[PDB]
Amino acid sequence: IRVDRAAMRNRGNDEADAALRGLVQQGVNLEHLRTALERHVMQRLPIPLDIGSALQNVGINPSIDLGESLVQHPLLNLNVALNRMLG
Amino acid sequence: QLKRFSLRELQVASDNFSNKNILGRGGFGKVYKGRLADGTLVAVKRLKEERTQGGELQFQTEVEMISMAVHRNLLRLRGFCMTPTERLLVYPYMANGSVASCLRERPESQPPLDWPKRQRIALGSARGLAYLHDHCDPKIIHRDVKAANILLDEEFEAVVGDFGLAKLMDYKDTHVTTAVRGTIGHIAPEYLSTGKSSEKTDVFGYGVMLLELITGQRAFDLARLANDDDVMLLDWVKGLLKEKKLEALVDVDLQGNYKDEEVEQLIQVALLCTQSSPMERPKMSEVVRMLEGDGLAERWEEWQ
Repeated sequence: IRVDRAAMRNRGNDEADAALRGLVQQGVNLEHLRTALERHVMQRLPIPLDIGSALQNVGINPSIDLGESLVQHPLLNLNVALNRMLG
Repeated sequence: QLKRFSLRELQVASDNFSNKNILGRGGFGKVYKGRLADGTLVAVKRLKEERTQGGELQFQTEVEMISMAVHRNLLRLRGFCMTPTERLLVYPYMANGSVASCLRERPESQPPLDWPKRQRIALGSARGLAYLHDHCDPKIIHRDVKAANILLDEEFEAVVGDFGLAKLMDYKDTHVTTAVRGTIGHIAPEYLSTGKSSEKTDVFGYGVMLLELITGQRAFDLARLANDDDVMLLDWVKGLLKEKKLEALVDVDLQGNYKDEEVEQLIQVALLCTQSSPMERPKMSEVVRMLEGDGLAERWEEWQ
């Protein structure tokens, strides 16, 4: 069973956009959000409970707890989807 | 052809995967020490029993990568095993385990990793990467450069190890669009934000690896400390280098057995490698020349 890297990548981009759509739907502060996501993904800064729920609401589970090697993660996919939307 | 092992062969090599033989653990699965029929030592990577797509993508990638890179500083996949229920990869045994395994996560009372041995790792592992970037066609971005993926043989020669997350890139491209994959803290800021990687993400990952090598700690441990001062890890390290508070950084376990000038130069390579600007970030071959002797002071001056 050959795995399709493009499909996998497409799905993550899609689950992320569907997730971003919801966050825009729920009036979430987005230029706000870039920051919590950026500081979390680089500095492993602990994610705000404020927004943990907001993400959990959108189905995105906080948080990248592992120091293991990630083939993918919803948070990383989302962070990319954000920056696309805000230059 | 790549050697296809039977599950039984590896069962026997490993003592039916006895806990006595485990070298490493993770969500990915387990790594057992083994001995083949002909007394060849090997490390067998048994993937977890759950057939998720992450592991599968990694398994296929490591297998395909076998004939695309050969170099004394790259771990070479000796074989695989694929039963319905099982995914296994087989490697040459590395007597001295991962660099990370020697760095304070090291068990019990294992002898500290001497400083000159850390400089050798920095060099050897830099050669492996330089090779992946400059002399492979297409270019290979490893995408998971970190202390855990650098293995040491009985002479403590460095071998870069895991190609599950590797990415082929057209030799002529400046970037390739791909999902963000890797280890948090070793992924480059531009890659994180755009999903467009290049060899320069590897350089960034290497730079952080060196912090692990100098500090004796995981990139995660370091992050917490930088925050305590409410500063970003890189501004923190840069700040300590500039204020000569280097004692605060260096692996305490090294005691003091190291030349203060050597360590600093290594930190400098680290910082040059982790610049937010990919184009200012040195090529991995420049890093190799730098570590060998040539060009550091100048490139570090062009820093400020």
